[PDB]
This record gives sequence, structure tokens and C-alpha cells, in this order.
Amino acid sequence: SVHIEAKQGEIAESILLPGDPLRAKYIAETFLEDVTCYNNVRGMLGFTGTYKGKRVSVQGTGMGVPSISIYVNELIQSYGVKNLIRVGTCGAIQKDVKVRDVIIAMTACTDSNMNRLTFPGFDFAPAANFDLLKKAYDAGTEKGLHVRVGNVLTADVFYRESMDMVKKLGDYGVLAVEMETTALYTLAAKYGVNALSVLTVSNHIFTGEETTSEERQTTFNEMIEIALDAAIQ
Amino acid sequence: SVHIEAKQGEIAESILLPGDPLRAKYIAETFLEDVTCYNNVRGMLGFTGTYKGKRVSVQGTGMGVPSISIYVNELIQSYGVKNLIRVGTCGAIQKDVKVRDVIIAMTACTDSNMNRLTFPGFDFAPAANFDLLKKAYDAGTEKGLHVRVGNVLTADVFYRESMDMVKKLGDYGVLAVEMETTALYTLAAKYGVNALSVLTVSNHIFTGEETTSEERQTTFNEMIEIALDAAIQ
Amino acid sequence: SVHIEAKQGEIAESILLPGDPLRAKYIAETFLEDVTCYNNVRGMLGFTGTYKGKRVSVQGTGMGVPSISIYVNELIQSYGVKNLIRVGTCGAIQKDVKVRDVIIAMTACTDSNMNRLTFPGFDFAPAANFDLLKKAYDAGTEKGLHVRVGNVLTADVFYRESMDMVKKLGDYGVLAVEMETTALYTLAAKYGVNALSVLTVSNHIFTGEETTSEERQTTFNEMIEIALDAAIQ
Amino acid sequence: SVHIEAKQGEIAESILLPGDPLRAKYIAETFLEDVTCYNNVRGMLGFTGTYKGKRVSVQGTGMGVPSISIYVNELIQSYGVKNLIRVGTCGAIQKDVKVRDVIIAMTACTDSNMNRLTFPGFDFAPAANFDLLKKAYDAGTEKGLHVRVGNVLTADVFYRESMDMVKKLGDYGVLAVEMETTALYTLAAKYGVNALSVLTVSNHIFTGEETTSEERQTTFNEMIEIALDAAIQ
Amino acid sequence: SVHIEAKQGEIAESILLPGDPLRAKYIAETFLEDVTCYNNVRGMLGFTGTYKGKRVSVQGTGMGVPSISIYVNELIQSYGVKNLIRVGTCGAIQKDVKVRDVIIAMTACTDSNMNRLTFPGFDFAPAANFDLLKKAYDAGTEKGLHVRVGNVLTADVFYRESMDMVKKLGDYGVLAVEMETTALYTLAAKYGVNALSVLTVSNHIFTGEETTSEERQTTFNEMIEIALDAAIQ
Amino acid sequence: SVHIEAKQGEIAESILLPGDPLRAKYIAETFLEDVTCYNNVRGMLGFTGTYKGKRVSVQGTGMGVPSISIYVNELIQSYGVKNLIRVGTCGAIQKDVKVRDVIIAMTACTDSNMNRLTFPGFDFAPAANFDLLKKAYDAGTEKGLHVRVGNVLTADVFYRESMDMVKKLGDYGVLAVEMETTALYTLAAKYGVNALSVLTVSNHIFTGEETTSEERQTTFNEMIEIALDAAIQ
Ligand SMILES: O=c1[nH]cnc2c1ncn2[C@@H]1O[C@H](CO)[C@@H](O)[C@H]1O
Ligand SMILES: O=c1[nH]cnc2c1ncn2[C@@H]1O[C@H](CO)[C@@H](O)[C@H]1O
Ligand SMILES: O=c1[nH]cnc2c1ncn2[C@@H]1O[C@H](CO)[C@@H](O)[C@H]1O
Ligand SMILES: O=c1[nH]cnc2c1ncn2[C@@H]1O[C@H](CO)[C@@H](O)[C@H]1O
Ligand SMILES: O=c1[nH]cnc2c1ncn2[C@@H]1O[C@H](CO)[C@@H](O)[C@H]1O
Ligand SMILES: O=c1[nH]cnc2c1ncn2[C@@H]1O[C@H](CO)[C@@H](O)[C@H]1O
Repeated sequence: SVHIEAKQGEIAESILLPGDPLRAKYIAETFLEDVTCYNNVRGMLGFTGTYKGKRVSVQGTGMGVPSISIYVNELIQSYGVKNLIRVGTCGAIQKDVKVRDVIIAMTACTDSNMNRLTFPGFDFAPAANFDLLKKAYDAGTEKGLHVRVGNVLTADVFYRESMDMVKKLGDYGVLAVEMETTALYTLAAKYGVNALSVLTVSNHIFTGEETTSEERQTTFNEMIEIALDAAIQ
Repeated sequence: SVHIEAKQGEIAESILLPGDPLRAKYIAETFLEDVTCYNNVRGMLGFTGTYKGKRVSVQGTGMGVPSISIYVNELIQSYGVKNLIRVGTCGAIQKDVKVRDVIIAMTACTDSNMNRLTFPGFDFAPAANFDLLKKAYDAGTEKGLHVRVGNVLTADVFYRESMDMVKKLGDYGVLAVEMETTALYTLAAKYGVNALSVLTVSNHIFTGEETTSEERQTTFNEMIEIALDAAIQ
Repeated sequence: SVHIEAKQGEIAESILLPGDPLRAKYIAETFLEDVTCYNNVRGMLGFTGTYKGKRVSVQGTGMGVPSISIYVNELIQSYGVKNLIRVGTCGAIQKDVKVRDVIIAMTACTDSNMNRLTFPGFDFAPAANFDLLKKAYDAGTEKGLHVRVGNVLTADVFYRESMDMVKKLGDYGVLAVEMETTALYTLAAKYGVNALSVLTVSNHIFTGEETTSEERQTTFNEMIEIALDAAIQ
Repeated sequence: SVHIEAKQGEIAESILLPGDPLRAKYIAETFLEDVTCYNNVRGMLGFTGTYKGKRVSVQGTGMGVPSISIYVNELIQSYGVKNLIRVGTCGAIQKDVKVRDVIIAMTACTDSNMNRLTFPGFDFAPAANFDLLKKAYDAGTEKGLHVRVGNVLTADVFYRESMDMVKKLGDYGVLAVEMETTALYTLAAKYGVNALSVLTVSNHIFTGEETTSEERQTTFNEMIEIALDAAIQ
Repeated sequence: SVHIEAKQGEIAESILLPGDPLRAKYIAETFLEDVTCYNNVRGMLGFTGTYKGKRVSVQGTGMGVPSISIYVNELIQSYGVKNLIRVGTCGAIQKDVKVRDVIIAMTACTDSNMNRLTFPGFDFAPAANFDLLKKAYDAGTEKGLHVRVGNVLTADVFYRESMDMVKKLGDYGVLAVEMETTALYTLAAKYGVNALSVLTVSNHIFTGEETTSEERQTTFNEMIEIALDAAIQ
Repeated sequence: SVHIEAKQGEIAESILLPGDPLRAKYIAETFLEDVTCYNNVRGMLGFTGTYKGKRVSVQGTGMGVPSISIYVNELIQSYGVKNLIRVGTCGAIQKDVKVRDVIIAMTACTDSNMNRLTFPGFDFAPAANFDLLKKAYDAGTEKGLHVRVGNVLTADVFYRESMDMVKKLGDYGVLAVEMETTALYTLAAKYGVNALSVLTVSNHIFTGEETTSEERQTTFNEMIEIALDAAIQ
């Protein structure tokens, strides 16, 4: 496809979608066997390998609705992918949400115009595939993680001048901010395939608490495991 | 409160919310013991009774976002209600969704302006309480119902001149149309309480299939049972 | 029709539209002769009778744009109704407007999306039928009421978190808030029939003054009389 | 003021507002006695004189919401004007509306953003002063004109690429298109003064019928008379 | 055309567009030879003459997007005009912008709805013809003027209740406010012809500094010269 | 900063901004001397080196408004960058625009919501720094390139279901589609620094013509040269 140099059949039907291509590399090296790298266009690494015997892929998406939309469209339309699980990080916008929690997004709010253009006059609420959601929830519960299932904000702006609306969304139960889920969930629904986002809380936007990769790695490793499990089912 | 004549403490913390007040009467008479009627203002019947030993209420809401918003605000703010389960009907907008299916709404799309006013420039995706959702899903699964968990449209207009956008929403996986869920889910989130909508598919909007109350009553009875169960937990 | 169980011909061509079905009952019992009840679906009472010798009907609408839109569509499209007069209550948003005033709405502002969906990019100003308006004005003037003719707000939300915009509308001459007129006037215009809203001011939103039904009943009775008069002409 | 060179007190409290400054000149010369010209800034002629003994003014506004808004703000805020009557022309968008009809605008629809900016999320329906409206209606009725009272479109674009929405507005009872009323009515309401628009239908937009000034002059003269009458009361 | 009484061929292919028709008269009398007046409809003077031997026209537009849109549509579509240069005034909204500066608009922001209607869901950025822009820039540079090339605001409202957004636009580099450029640039682009706006700063909106025509006339004369030069090339 | 691991002072005040980090590597290796790599976070390579003796940097941005906004905010606010030139590719949406043309964006249209959120009710037209624009134009003219200066579309969606609006924008003179310029120009203006986008046309969206990197490399090399030149001045 335009942004992926893989041949037909090189990408598995189940795929993990980190935003960072170097995290795709880490996931492939850490968890998968019999690994090939099928893409390095724009440095946006993608790999296929085996986990507990099943083929699976892992593909960086880049940051933001427009970037992930490019990759998700191509994966679905050109490579026949069926199950797509974003594995990422997010910033908590509730005191009750803690750094190192794992959030499974039921749905996402957004300040993107992508869906207002598609459905003029409507608020489109992009939804997770429930069967994948339940599988990940059950796997994370059994893995012993603090799993929260709820709403997130998919933001176009990482650096927002006023935080008033983000605070207000938090007061309406929105758990955390990230930059991709609306697009993944909307496009998967469009094409009749299955999507989920599973996120590690890496910082709290209003307390200023933050972590490096190393400082959240055990939780992050465990989260990848339950994303892979929800994939291989 | 302005629209409910009950005294403080007459309404239980868990409540079922049919749109039709005569369905509230049917539910109270059919399922509950030790029943009182606490409201007849505007004919919008409300009852409290016991089911398998636990107090519970049932309150008509009327039709549409503005009507249910009035009742939900008053129930939460004046009567201290904690768990709110809409029990209603809907029209399928997918061929794969069948009349007599039970839909549990994860989230809702809308053509209402209610949330655009509250969050200018954003698409707010109103979400179910996951713990209530899981309890209802498990109860309906065990009850032997065809349960579908997904997205619905909360419409302001029952009679829409063009169906183009409703068809398009169906192509993006939206299961059915109804007229209340956005408001229930948004207000419950605002106030930190727990909401869910559990709906019986009564007609298919694009095939013209339809049912009377009697023609869907066994399914509807079973749905009330699993809404009550998710309530008494 | 879907929400009205009347046979063809049971509903008169001229109809009064209170929001409260129990007010429809009161109006029929108090003012009409030879009364039949033609509907009790959803408890949304409707009656036909005679006033000073002419057939007329009275039909509850419920609260809010979506509810009244259902009834008005069915009345016009399935029952051939020609003259529709909402008879209701409202909350004043001007100090100069007094409780027990009667407001005849020339037009209505709204926070509903109903017309933005129909006319993308435009502000649709829903207008009263002038001939009905003049007849009601003349009848109320002769009846000795304080009649104010002007603009109202048709609100989707009864409980608004911030009142800033309602105050601002008051500063631009908007007289009172209610929850139905935009829909009645828009739909009547769509179908080429005649509509009017005639409202009793029951409270002042910024002074906190309020009334019970009994405390405004003489004014309310007189208002029904001039709505009926504007109907029988 | 910035756009009017008159001294304080040179402009009467009642004023007619044609769009064309040469029509202001015609009105002053044809109907008024003891006439002064108080403005020629930008060629936007304004005059004060006497009609049946009462002082009155007549001021061109130019075409479009932004132009008339400039003049109306200055007249109200700098010159203390109290009663403002636009006297203009319009294009019919209904077959039932005829060239040479006089339309008295109850309210106006618009494709302008002026009110969406002022009232975010709301549709503001700009309304005529009813007392002035009734006075003009009664005067036109007695004068023997075909007077229509209803809704108009205030357009930003005279040359619209697609007429679909103008046709649709006609199907919802909107009588004619012009380019000023929304602004006049909104600003008068803002400042607590009295406004009305009284328009001669000069063309039918969908039949192509049209008139020159001379071809509608008797009707136009009669309309000025009843605008002046509604002014001097 | 509807608003211009000229015969075919009476208007030159290159035209200057002041807002004030009396400025069109001043420009023709001051700079042109062999002058004819081809229009006085609505007092909106238009002239054709010769400058340094080349035919050119000058046409008042009136104030605001709707007024200039009428004239620009007719000039382009009925009179075959090819090069259109608005010559006007503006109010500075930056301290760094000085009264008597000449601004050449690259593009324009707006609070008009004109382009949102044409391109639903998009922000259309109306752009100058670069070749004309460069010619005017070079001519003004050589003439010894303080020329600033940048962004302006095309406003619908001259009298804005809150200046917050105008201040904010200034903080994003917008130089000045005027009332026509969006429309000129958009329509010229639509029809494949060449437009530019060249403006004299006449006042500073936040310091209150202001000028009369006489007080900026030398600069204004020099600006007309470089607009004419960019025209005759 | 959060997404760039460079120390203070490692990034030059003038910077080129390709979307593809591997193009940043190519630019540094091909054109610069004394090169350091200061960033590999997320694989988003950034380099500093010397060109004709002046320090300069080159930093990948990723694809889309949200991605480039992250990098541009950090470069400006944390690293003190002053001159930012996007060097990228685009798809032509005019027949008159040819593959291998170089477009210098004066301004950009968008379907992003980023500026509607910042300036509610307004169309913000993001503008290039004119001084940088002129320097690049002059350099490209002297280099012998086909340089077009005009408007572009900054799109959120690479894969758009309907092309109707893109075609319409082309009919209004918009030259090409890309995915970053609105954000670069808006943020540079916010912070008072200088930005430009210089793009090679790599494909024609409506003819299907396309190129590989190798097939446009001579033009692309020449474009980098004139972006660097406009930088070192
Ligand atoms: O606090 C946050 N705000 C926005 N995005 C975040 C946050 N935390 C993690 N991400 C995620 O990391 C990238 C941006 O750095 C995006 O991919 C986003 O989804
Ligand atoms: O097909 C449908 N469209 C809209 N609402 C429906 C449909 N089916 C059931 N409801 C539900 O019944 C009432 C309206 O009659 C509303 O309360 C709505 O939620
Ligand atoms: O102050 C008010 N706000 C909103 N609606 C009102 C008010 N007063 C009367 N109504 C009317 O009563 C119902 C809501 O209780 C609605 O039908 C509305 O039209
Ligand atoms: O058909 C019409 N469309 C738009 N405006 C019209 C029409 N007829 C009359 N006017 C009026 O004349 C000026 C424009 O020529 C505007 O002032 C408008 O109000
Ligand atoms: O400060 C200003 N605000 C708005 N428009 C201005 C300003 N200065 C000059 N103009 C210009 O003059 C007319 C309005 O008086 C308009 O044509 C506008 O473009
Ligand atoms: O035809 C096009 N549409 C959208 N973006 C394009 C096109 N051609 C080049 N780009 C540019 O390349 C990346 C997307 O592949 C984006 O960075 C965009 O700016």
C-alpha cells in the first residue's frame, strides 16, 4: 500500500498498534518468535511473528487521528486485517485514575472534526468491539492488573492552551487523554472489523506525575500480554 | 421535585426507567411486591416495591432527550438515586439485528445538540457504567436471550424526512434507534452515578417489520428480569 | 397512528395542545360538551367534544421538542388536523414580564438542533400563523388579559448548568422559556397548516416566584377560552 | 457618528430605512415637508422632514447585514432613534406570493453568522415589534393593499450557486428573500427599541418575473404611506 | 446587470474597488483622464478612464461581504472583468502596525458564514493572486511606502460587543480589520480571475488613534498609485 | 522536551521539517556538513549540521496536524527555533498543476477542527511569513524550478470517501492536498516566529499520475536547496 511496503499475506489478521514504531520493535523482540520486519517506510516499523503458536503482527501508527487513519485504512483495505488492538499510553484526567492503571476504552470523545464531516449534524460515538473488550477485560482481570473500562478523550492537540474543557470532561467521567482511538474505532466499524484500545496510564495531567518507559515497563509488559491474548482468541 | 410529588425516601436508590408510564405500571404490577405509587404528576407514574426482597423503583420518563433529562435530573439531585436502568424499545437499523433481540447500549450517537452546547467543539461520547453493563450482559446471557452489546442512535426526531444518515450510521455498526440514552448516560456521568439502557428491538426500520406489546411480551418480560437483576446487585 | 389509537375522523380539525395530558382532561371536562376520549396510549390523553357548538379536540403532547414533534406529525399527517394551538406554561426571563401574563409567541429561539439539521448553515425562525395570532390577540384583549406578543425560547434543557445565555436572550427581548414551540411552528409550516402557542407565565426564572395550578387557574381558564375562541373561528 | 455627519438632534426619533440612498431622497422629496439633508457621508443620504405635521427621518442603509448594522447601531446609540422601519424590496420564493404584494416581516431566517456568534449553540429568531407590526398591518389593510404577514429570509448572498435551500425554505412557508431584516430586528431588540420591515415584492425568484421601480411605484408609494403612518403613531 | 447600468464594454478589464462611491469619484477625478461615469444605480458610482494611457475602471462596492459580493459577481460574470483590486481602509489590531501603513492582504480570516455554507466542515482560506500581490509589493516598495504583507480580518460587524476574539486574532499575527476581502478573494478564485486588496491603516482599534481622509491623503494617494500600477501591468 | 531528547542549544534556529524522518536523514546526509543526530525518540530523527557554513537543523514531523503540532510546539517553546520550513510532498487537485511542480503555500484551507476550537465562529486563515515566502520564491525562480505560489488543503484524511469537496476546492483555485501546513502556520503565528511550506507535487489525485522518490529526486533535491537558502538568509 502507499505507506506499507509489505507483500500480500505478510501481515497477520490480528495486529497490535502501538503509536511508537520503536515500541513495535520492542513488542516483536520481547514477545514474538519467528519474527520478520515487513515495513520500514517512513521508519514506521511493522513486524509479523508468532505468540504461543499463532501468527500476529505489530505495526506503529504514529501520533494523532490522521496518522493512525492512514495505517488502519491500509491494513484493513489492502491487507485484510480483522482484529486491531491499539496498545498505547494515556494521561489521566481524573484523580481516581492512577498512573500504571490499564484503561480499556469503551468509546472515545474527541475534538477532531473527522466524524462531524462524515455525519453532519450528529455526534458519532465510536465504540469498541464488545467481544474483544470482554476478552481483554477478562484477561487483565486474571492477570492481576488494575483495569478500568470507560471513556477516553481522543485529542488533536497535545499542547492545549486552556484546559477548561479537559477538566470538564473529567467531571463527566472521561478517564484519560490520548490521540488515536476515535479513528481506530470509527474505521473498524466502517469496515465491519474488530477494534479495541488498551492503554497504560503514564502520567496524570493535573497532578504532574509522570513516568519513563522503564518506570512503567512491568505494567506495560503485562498489558501487551493481555492484548496479545485477546488477539489470539 | 418540580415534576415528581414523592416525599424524600419514597424512591429507591435503584430505578428502572421505561419511556411509557403505563409500562411502569405494568412492571410494578407484574414483578414487584409491596408496591406504592409515589407519583402521578403529568400522569408520569412512578412506583416503589420489592423484587426478590430488595427495594426498587420504576418511573416513566416520557419520550425524548428533554423529557428524560427532566426526570433523571430530579431523581439524581432530589431523590438520591444511584443506579438507573432505562428499559425500553428501539428500531433496528441493521439487517443483522433482529426484532426481539435485546440491545445493551455501550454508548449512543445523537442528533441532539445537548452535548455540543456543554462541550463546544467536541464530540462527547456518552458511556454506560461498565459494571452495570457486565451484570446485565451476564444475566441476559444466562437467561437465554439474544443479547447484542453496541452502539445506538438517540434521535430527536421519530419522523425524519430523509433516512440517508440513519442508513449511514447503520453502515458504521450502529444497531438501532431510540430517543433517550444520550441524556441518561450523560447526566449519570455528570453526577457520578450508574446508568445503563437495555432495549427490546420492536421493529426494523428498513424492512418494516413491527410488533405489538403482546407480540414481544415474553422477551420484554425476560428483559425486565435481567434489568431488575442488574439492579438488585 | 403509532402513538394515537383513534380512528379516522375521531379527532377534530382544530385542536388544543397542552403538554400535560391531565390538563387535556381538565380542559375537556371543564369546557367541552359531548366529550369522547379517543386516546390513552402512553397515558397521553386526547379528547374530542364541542365548545359553543363546534367540534374541537384537546391532546397532551408531553414535554420537549421530540415529544411534541411525534404528536404533531401524527395529528397533521394521519388525522388531517388544520389548526393547532399549544396551551401551556412558561417561565419569564424578563423582569417586565409578570407571572399570570399570557404570552402569544410570534416566533421562538431554540437550543435544539432540529432545524440546523434540516437547514444546514441557516438559522430558521419558526413563525406563528398570523391570522390565528391576531384572532387570539383580539380575543385576549377583549377578555381583559395582560397579553404580550413576542419571542420565546424553546429549550431542550429544563435544568441548565449556566444561565448566562438565557439571561442574554432576555436582554434581547426574549420573554420566557418553554419546551415545545419551535417544533409546533416548524412542522405546521412544513405541512401548510396553522399553529399558535398561547402560554401562561407560571414562574419567573430569575426572581424565583412560582405558582401552583390553583394559583394561576383563573388566568389559565381565561387563556383556554381565548385559545378555544381562536380555534372555533 | 463614524458614518453619519449629523449633529445631535438632527435625526428624528422615528425613521424609515430604505436600502437605496436614492430611494431615501425620493421618499423625502415625495412625502415630506421642511426637509433637510443631514448626511452625505459615503453617499448614504439621510433626511429629516415633516409628514402630516410630525418630524420623521429617512436614511439609506446600503445592502446586507453588515451595512445596515453599521447604520442601525449609530442611529440607536448616537442619535437616540426609537422607531425604525425598513422599507424595501424583496424576491418572492412562493408561487402564492405575488409581485406587488406588501410583506410585513414577523421574523427572519438567515444564512448570516451574526447571531450564531452572539448566541453560540442557539438559533436566535429575530422578532418585529408587535405594536408597530399591528399598526402597519391595520394601515395597509385600510389602504387596500395585499398585505402578507410572515417569515422572510435575510440572505448574505444575492447570487447563490445552488437554490436548493431557498426552495426548501419556501416549502416551509418563508415568503421572500431580502438582505437586512435579521440585523435590524436583532439590534433593535438588543437596545430595547422598536423595529419593523415592510417590503414590496419586486420579483419572483423562481418564475423570473421582475419589475422596474416605475412598474411598482404606485404600490411602493402606498407602502411608504403606511410605513410613515405606523411611524407617526 | 441588476445593480450596474453600464453597457457591455463600458467597464475596463482592470478595476479598482473602493468601498466608498465618493472615493471612486475622487480616484477618477484625481488620477484618470478621458473619464466617463457608467453607473449611478443606488448612488454606487462607477467610472472608466485612462491612467498613463491604459483603460481602467473604478467602482464603489459598499460595506460588507454581501454588498461587495453583489458588485464583484456582476463585474466578473456580466462585464468580463479580469483584475480586481480593492483599495480601502482598515483598523489596526497590532501595536506594531501603524496608522498610515499600507497592508497588502495575502489572505483573510472572517466571522462571515459565506464560505462555511459553500464548504461545509472546512475552513476556506481565501488567497490573493500572487502575481498581482508581488506587483503591488514591488511598486509600493519602490514608491517608498511602509508596506506590510499579511493576514487581515474580514468582519461582518463593525460594532462588536466583545473584542476578545479580535485581540486573540491580533496575537496570532492578524494585522487589521476590514469588511470585504474574504468575498473578493473567494469570488475571484471561483471565477479564475485575479484579485488583491491594498489597504491604508486609518485607525488603531486598541489605542483609539484615528484619521480623517485629509490626514491620510498623501499616503492614500500613493497607495492608489501603486494599485493602479499593479493594474496596468 | 517530551518528544525530543536534545539538549538545549543542540537544535539550530533555522530548521527544515520533512514529514518523513528518513527524509530528514537523507537531507542531512546529502546537503549538510558536521552533522549530529540529536533525536531518535519514536524514530523521529532530527539532525543539526552546516550548509554553506551556517548551522541548520532538519527534523521529521510525522503525518497530520496533530503530529506536526507536537514537534512545532516543542521546537518553538523548548528549543527557541525561529525559522521553520516544511519541505514535503503533495497531491495536485488542479489539471494545471503538474507533478514535479514546487508549490509555496501562501495559506491553507483545512478540514481540521484545530482553529475552530481556538476561534469559535471564525474561519482562521493561516498565513506564511511573507519575507520567507519571497526569499524562497526568488531562490526557486533563480534555480529554474516551476514554482507556484497559492493555496493548499491541509487534510485530516488521506483516504476520503467522497471527493466532492476536494474537487470543489480545486475549482476555487486550491492547488494541492497535504497534511501539515495549517498547523505549522498557525503555531508559528501564535508564537511570533517565521514559517513556510515548500512542497513537491508527487501525484495528481484526479489523473492518478504518481511518482516514487527516485522519480522526483532531482526536483526534490533542488527544492531542498532553495528551502535551505531561504533558511540561511
Ligand atoms: O497526556 C497525554 N496527552 C496526549 N496524548 C498522550 C498523553 N499521554 C500519552 N499520550 C499518547 O502518546 C502520544 C502523545 O505523546 C499519542 O500517541 C497519545 O495517544
Ligand atoms: O423506530 C424507533 N424510532 C425512534 N424511537 C423508537 C423506535 N422504536 C422504539 N422507540 C422508542 O419508543 C419511543 C418512540 O416511539 C421513544 O421513547 C423511543 O426510545
Ligand atoms: O421555567 C420553565 N422552563 C422550561 N419549561 C417550562 C418552564 N415553565 C413552564 N415550562 C413548560 O412546562 C414543561 C416543563 O416543566 C414544558 O412543557 C415547558 O414548556
Ligand atoms: O431577489 C432578491 N434577493 C435578494 N435581495 C433582494 C431581492 N429583491 C430585493 N432585494 C433587496 O434589494 C437589495 C439587493 O438587490 C437588498 O437590499 C435586498 O434586501
Ligand atoms: O476599524 C475598522 N473596522 C471595520 N472596518 C473598517 C475599519 N476601518 C476601516 N474599515 C473599512 O471601512 C468600512 C467600515 O467603516 C468597511 O468598508 C471596512 O472595510
Ligand atoms: O495526495 C496526498 N494526499 C494527502 N497527503 C499527501 C498527498 N501527497 C503527499 N502528501 C503528504 O504525504 C503524507 C501523506 O502520505 C502527508 O505528510 C502529506 O502532507
